[PDB]
Amino acid sequence: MNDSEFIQLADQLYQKIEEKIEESGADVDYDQNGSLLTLEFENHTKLIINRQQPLHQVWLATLENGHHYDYNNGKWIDDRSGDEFLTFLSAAIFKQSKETVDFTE
Repeated sequence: MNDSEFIQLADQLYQKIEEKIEESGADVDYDQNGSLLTLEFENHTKLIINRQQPLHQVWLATLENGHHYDYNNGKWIDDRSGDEFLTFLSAAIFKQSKETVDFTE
């Protein structure tokens, strides 16, 4: 994977996250600022998503931890736990805010 390709895949991810939020109807605000995609819930908690181009990784900050993902199996996979990004993101949105956004189906 080169930088251009990483950008294509990360763009697809960011737009998928945005579209799935709009589609779910959920009360999740999103804003992109440079490489950062911030999700805010009405309880004023947040999730912070970042792209790290030289590493070809996408990162996610929950309330507790940072998570780093590589593109494998046509998905983004946590480099320490193996958890898949979109599955994990849905769980985090529910675990921090109790609303449901399915990013996968």
